[PDB]
Amino acid sequence: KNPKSDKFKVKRFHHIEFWCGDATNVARRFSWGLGMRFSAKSDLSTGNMVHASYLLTSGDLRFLFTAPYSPSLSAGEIKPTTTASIPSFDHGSCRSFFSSHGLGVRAVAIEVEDAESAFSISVANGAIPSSPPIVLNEAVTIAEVKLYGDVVLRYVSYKAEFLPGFERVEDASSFPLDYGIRRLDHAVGNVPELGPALTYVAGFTGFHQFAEFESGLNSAVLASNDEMVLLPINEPVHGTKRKSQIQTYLEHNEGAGLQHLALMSEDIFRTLREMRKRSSIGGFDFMPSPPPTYYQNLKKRVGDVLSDDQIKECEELGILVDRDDQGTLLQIFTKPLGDRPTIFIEIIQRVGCMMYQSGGCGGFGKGNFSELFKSIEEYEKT
Amino acid sequence: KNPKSDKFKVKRFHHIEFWCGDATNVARRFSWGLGMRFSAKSDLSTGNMVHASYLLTSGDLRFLFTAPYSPSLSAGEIKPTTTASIPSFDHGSCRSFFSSHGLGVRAVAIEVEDAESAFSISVANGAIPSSPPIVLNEAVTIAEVKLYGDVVLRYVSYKAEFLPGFERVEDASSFPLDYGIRRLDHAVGNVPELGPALTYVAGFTGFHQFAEFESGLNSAVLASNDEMVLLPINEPVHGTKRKSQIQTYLEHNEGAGLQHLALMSEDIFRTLREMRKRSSIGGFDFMPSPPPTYYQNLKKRVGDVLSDDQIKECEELGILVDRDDQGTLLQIFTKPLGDRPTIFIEIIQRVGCMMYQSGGCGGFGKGNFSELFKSIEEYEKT
Ligand SMILES: Cn1c(=O)n(-c2ccccc2)c(=O)c2cc(C(=O)C3=C(O)CCCC3=O)ccc21
Ligand SMILES: Cn1c(=O)n(-c2ccccc2)c(=O)c2cc(C(=O)C3=C(O)CCCC3=O)ccc21
Ligand SMILES: [Co+2]
Ligand SMILES: [Co+2]
Repeated sequence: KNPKSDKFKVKRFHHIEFWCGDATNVARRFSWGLGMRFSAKSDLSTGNMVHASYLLTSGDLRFLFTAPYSPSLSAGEIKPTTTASIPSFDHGSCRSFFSSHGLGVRAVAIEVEDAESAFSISVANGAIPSSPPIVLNEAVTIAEVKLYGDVVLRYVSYKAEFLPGFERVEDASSFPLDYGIRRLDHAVGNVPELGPALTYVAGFTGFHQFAEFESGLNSAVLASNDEMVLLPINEPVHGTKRKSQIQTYLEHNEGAGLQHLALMSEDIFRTLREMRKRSSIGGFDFMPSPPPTYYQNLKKRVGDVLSDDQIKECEELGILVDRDDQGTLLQIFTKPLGDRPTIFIEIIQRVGCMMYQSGGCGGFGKGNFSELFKSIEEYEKT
Repeated sequence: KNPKSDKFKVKRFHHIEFWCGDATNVARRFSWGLGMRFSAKSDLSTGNMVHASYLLTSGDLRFLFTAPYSPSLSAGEIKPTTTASIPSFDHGSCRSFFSSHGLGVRAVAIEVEDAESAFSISVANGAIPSSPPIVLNEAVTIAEVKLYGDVVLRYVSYKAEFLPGFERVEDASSFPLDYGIRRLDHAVGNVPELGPALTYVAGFTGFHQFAEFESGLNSAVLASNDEMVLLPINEPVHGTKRKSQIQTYLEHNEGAGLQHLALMSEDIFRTLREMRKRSSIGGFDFMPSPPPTYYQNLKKRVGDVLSDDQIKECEELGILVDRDDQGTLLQIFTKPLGDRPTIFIEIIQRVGCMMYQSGGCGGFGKGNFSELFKSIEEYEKT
């Protein structure tokens, strides 16, 4: 069931913004680890005396990395005279965010038809305002409302080059890395209480619940009209044998925040080969692979979707496979991206649901909790 | 002239500690960019609820990267019951340092015979105490005094495995990168006033002035008895045609601090080839190369030390060459390591002064200021 109840016209995920202590080092690490190209900058060299912001791109995926300069560089400025290219930025907010949460996502940005209208309608429907609509160079409008914790939902709308005041990165400094990642599939929040979080976000967006089919969590997925903007949310389940990963997140993050970003690959086997080659030379690490019993049991579940060779390719890369009633999901999870056991990345590829591919084809892999446990127990038996 | 006036027995540079917002991302970037191996850790996985610390090594060079966790993880602790492996660490100090200065060196650590004695003698001779001597697992003693700005001089002494409480990094997560860097040659501070800075540091160490032969700076070099611990200091020269790079540093750093680390390579040509291959894929960028007039003029100055081919290798890597009356210096400078125009790295290799090689052989390249300007002007002519 999809009532298509969006209260304003939503297009696609636009970008994800990380708030960092040093944007340069995080961006260079992410670029190498994920195969993303440096494509735009806003920093001292572009006249921005407030913040350093570096944009990485892979296909349609946009990762922005921002850190504050010394406030003394911009002490003479006022908001009317700011040199910040993202006028919602605040030194105190950014330092407080990073000192409280460590490295993490500050903004989940979606493109809309009219960011001023989206902001107005959202706030009229219960959204907590974060930054009012601001028109940049009469070309782009940005506005922000609170999503959960200190994460904001950022609306961006264009009249007709990432943002004004950003400069394209010289091709010498712009190496064309590409490991196959193409777009953001979903962005997942961890909260202490799922019910109130869903009521709040569904309240001001009109996003609807995307239906699913002792893991430590309850979850639900909010979706836009065409189900291309997907915002799952988790809460912990307490009193379990193994401590809930959601609760550990909430403790180390100092509360609610963004838990994982799922990045769609046009060839998850190539992406994982390339990322795994770089794990120990500056890139990202992956969770430990499931036991071979998991891939032995892969035949009876998806033996009609993947050949035995393609199943062999999954086992040597540690890829997980799940299936709903409409499609098949290939997925794998990185270890946490930074010092704290908080944010991580998921790499995914979806098989099926062609009409273009419909959003969420194959689900989100919730079945892989049970299959993992079953495999683990029956691998010990063997 | 070397009066050998050290007030306590100093051995060698031991390590450099960076205070970071996220130690993981900075360390992974530096590892790939410089060819340093992950060799030790102290973090949540080792029981440290206070800070994450990751050690990179290349030869005898030791880079430590540290960032604070949420203070809430260790709220029950007191200094007697701390789980921090570096007991001088302070959450508030670290967040204040990083919010004030951005990514940079907090500690220049030297090995001494007796860190408690070095601390006592230093403070008795005017050193401002930072962290008193603390004996770790009855095996290592660390103490800290102020050096300049918020940078500390850290004394470490061993009775007879980096520090207690650190664990060796599993060889799977430990890729044996090596681009030829072997040790720290010198560590350079920027201050507003050179005179008082030298008087202070020479006052409590007994280090002596290491003699040199409109660049925007005045400088001097303090040295230990065998001139293997080398601590240059710069001050700006104001009212110049081009703004002093020292003054720009002081402005963007919010005051005095560590300006550059010079890393000795056992083969600067291999090091630069390897680092330059990685500049645009996560590594470090280098300052723009001198014009070919510079390398044309290289024959008449060092044509007796380097062949024409080895001079050719210098021009294609952008390496600078200088000479004193005892040896020859090969050097090159990176662009700043992080967001701010503050800290950078120098790669060096020294030729001559064999007896082992004596410290500072060839000087520090101060002659390369004039040679660069001369080359620049006479390249425009050609
Ligand atoms: C098997 N499995 C898993 O093991 N971990 C895991 C990772 C690192 C450390 C420990 C556990 C996951 O996080 C994980 C996450 C998902 C997931 O993406 C997801 C959604 O997107 C939204 C609906 C709720 C949901 O479940 C699926 C399977 C997962
Ligand atoms: C030619 N040259 C240079 O161009 N820069 C530069 C770098 C980036 C941006 C602009 C200028 C330098 O920093 C630089 C530094 C040194 C140096 O190391 C040094 C010492 O170690 C101690 C004594 C004082 C001193 O000079 C030598 C030559 C240098
Ligand atoms: Co997911
Ligand atoms: Co130097």
